[PDB]
Amino acid sequence: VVGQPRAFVLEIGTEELPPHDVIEATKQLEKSLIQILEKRRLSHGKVRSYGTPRRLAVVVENLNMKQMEEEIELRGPPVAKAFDQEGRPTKAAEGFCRKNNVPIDSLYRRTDGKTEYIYARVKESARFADEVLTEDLPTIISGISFPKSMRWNSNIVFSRPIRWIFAL
Amino acid sequence: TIDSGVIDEVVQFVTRRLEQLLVDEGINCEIVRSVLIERANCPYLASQTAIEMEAFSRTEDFPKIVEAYSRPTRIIRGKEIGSALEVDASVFEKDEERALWSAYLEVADKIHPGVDIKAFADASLELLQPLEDFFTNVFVMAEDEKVRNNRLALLTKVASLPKGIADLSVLPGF
RNA sequence: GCGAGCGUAGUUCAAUGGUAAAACAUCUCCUUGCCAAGGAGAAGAUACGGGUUCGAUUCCCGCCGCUCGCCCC
Repeated sequence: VVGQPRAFVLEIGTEELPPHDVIEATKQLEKSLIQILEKRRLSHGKVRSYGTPRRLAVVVENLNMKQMEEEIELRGPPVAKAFDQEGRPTKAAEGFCRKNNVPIDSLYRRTDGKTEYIYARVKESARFADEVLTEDLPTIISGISFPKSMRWNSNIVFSRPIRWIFAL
Repeated sequence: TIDSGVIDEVVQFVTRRLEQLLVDEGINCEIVRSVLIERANCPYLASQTAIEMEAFSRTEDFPKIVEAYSRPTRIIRGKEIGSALEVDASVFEKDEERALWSAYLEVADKIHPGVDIKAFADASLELLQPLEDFFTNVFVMAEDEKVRNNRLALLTKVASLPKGIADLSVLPGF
């Protein structure tokens, strides 16, 4: 069910970090995070990051509970290739239809380039704006890099051991 | 004992660092890249020449001089038979080439390797006008060996004036 | 040996599961003849091999060579 945009807090509580790594990490995190939600068509507000020798917090305000369910026009094969002079459309048209699960009548012609185009309208599969973060955060956290690193109980590279994660 | 290659290597390294320093205050890369291939000996001279030539390049007349000075340069490459001799006043053709040679002799007095660029274009502007008439009315095509050699030598010595001030190859206008 | 990054006209570079784009250099030509200056065209390419799909410069794997750490020093 749809609600209202509420705050989003991410904290990675580690042990003591060098004075010349908090500055780098608090930027590498926020700059790369204000991009993923744009990739996943999320709507945020004022994003700000904070650093401390024991935590690297990022606060994003007014994050919606849903994605923007909108239709997008794809770009299929050239019209000449997919449609013959006479008869039924060639194998490319049916392959496109069965790939995107759309009726044949939905195809329309728009003029661009030498061969004009073949175009179709498809949905975007709006999720619940929480599974996306669940599946994406393990990459945004692990995308940080440092000049020096170590391991404590696994094969994960980080500047200092991580002791807790507070993602709300 | 150190061979003579190490000193050249060090000079090249210092020149490459000087270029990096000079491109740090907003100087165009193609300008310093052209100045430093000829003024790399004294760093202060290079720094005071490349900081001023860029400022002069906005006089709206800079492309005119760039086009004219080295329009002759692109024919030099190829045949080198004309480098054997120099100019003379015996086999000279109609008064167009004589006027161009006189203008060249007049302008060569103010151009020496110890000059700066302040009066460079102001003295080179007078040479441009006879150049068009020359290239349009002499037919520098090599039909006679003597006249071809003489014309090639005259053209090379005309185009060799900036040898000592700056080069016009890495020039953007080209 | 052990990791990463790579590979597109001669050089520099565009894009994404689908008829390969642009500058520059070369060439063919139209201006009065040779360079400059205006125009038109031509040719020019995905390092290599395989797999799947109707179809990959794009996804997976093998190899070639380059660049950087580590190994050695």
